[PDB]
Amino acid sequence: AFAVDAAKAYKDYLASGGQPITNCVKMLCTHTGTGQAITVTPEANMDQESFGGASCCLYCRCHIDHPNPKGFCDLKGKYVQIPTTCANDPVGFTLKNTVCTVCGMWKGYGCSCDQ
Amino acid sequence: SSQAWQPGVAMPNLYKMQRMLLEKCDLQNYGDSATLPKGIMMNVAKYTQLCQYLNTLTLAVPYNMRVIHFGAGSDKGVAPGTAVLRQWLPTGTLLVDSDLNDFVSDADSTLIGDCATVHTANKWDLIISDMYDPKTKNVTKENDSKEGFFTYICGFIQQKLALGGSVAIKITEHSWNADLYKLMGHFAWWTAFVTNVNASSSEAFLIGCNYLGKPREQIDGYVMHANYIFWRNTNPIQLSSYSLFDMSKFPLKLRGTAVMSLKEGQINDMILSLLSKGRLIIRENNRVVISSDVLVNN
Ligand SMILES: Nc1ncnc2c1ncn2[C@@H]1O[C@H](CSCc2cccc(C(=O)O)c2)[C@@H](O)[C@H]1O
Ligand SMILES: [Zn+2]
Ligand SMILES: [Zn+2]
Repeated sequence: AFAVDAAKAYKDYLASGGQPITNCVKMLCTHTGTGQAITVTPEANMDQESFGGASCCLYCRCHIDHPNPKGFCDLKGKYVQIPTTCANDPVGFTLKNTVCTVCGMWKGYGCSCDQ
Repeated sequence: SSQAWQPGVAMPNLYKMQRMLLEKCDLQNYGDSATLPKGIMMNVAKYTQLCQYLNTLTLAVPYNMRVIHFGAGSDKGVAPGTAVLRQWLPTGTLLVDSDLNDFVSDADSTLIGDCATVHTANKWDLIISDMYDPKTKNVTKENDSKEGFFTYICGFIQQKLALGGSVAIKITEHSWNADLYKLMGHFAWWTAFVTNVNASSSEAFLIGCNYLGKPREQIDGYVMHANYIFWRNTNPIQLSSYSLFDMSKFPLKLRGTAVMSLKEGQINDMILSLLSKGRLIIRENNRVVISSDVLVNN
């Protein structure tokens, strides 16, 4: 029944005032992209930065198993768009947020499916 | 220096034709730094400019292109250069990377260990290497041709680079190999390319463009490295990040370059001419299979 809960540990570390995981790989791009959350090439819009996906994945970066049967990672090999105001902590952002499954934007950071 | 808006500077052909003696590299702009865009790492900027320059060459770009990237790890435990290569290469390109030390990567597959342990069943369309041993920067001893991973790279090119394929292999004043320069004469064209963001360093990428599998030109690698240092010593390059701000035409154009299997007897002058223009890749098109040798002991 025991499982390490790294997501909870990082969130609690952040809340206690710890400095976010660094050296996430920020890409050069046009910043005229679709703004969707996780894409095959950088798609940052004017309000986002694009990062190499593996470098923003808590499980990749901490060398721990991914939390699903398959152990699959949906960031590695892709690019993740982070709102520029949140780009100081890309790992925390991806952990704490959800991608809208119909439009592909971050819920609350681009998804307008509910207005 | 209208060069400041380029991604970097390639060694001019006349410098390749000299017969200079090797001297110490003394760069006028040593210790100067380019101002990188906010939050961008040097290695992202450097690989972006390398790829921008490769966009100007006659690279063969087949469907299911195969690219291998040596020296892809960082002391940060991530792979910025691999992330730029994956951004640059057409979607669906198979990208493998490798480093002595463990790291987290966006490549399709990653091998950890000395490059000499790496073996592949298949041939490759493009080989990128950033391998570098800082112990070579010993200004107090003679600067002779280095072996180590350069010996592996020379063999890997000769055995596992598809005809028509290309390479970009990092060198410095002290990290270089004479046989690798000689191998540049086995491509349709070659150069030493200096990125504008890192122009204060004796680093360059030795680029072989369209592999022919035989000497087109006989190059003395000791002379050619001396020629390279002479060029760098007499041509200060203005540090520049300008090209990083225009990424609208960054992605490598998927050219759908033909891939053919051909045995050594069928590579005629007409085939060699297609290879030389970036219009043909010669290799099998089976599955990509790789491995790392593990030494077992106690
Ligand atoms: N024989 C090999 N087999 C596989 N991998 C190899 C091999 N030799 C080197 N490497 C790998 O290539 C990269 C070379 S950089 C080292 C460096 C020097 C100065 C400054 C910096 C910096 O950036 O601060 C970095 C490293 O990752 C290194 O492990
Ligand atoms: Zn991951
Ligand atoms: Zn939505």
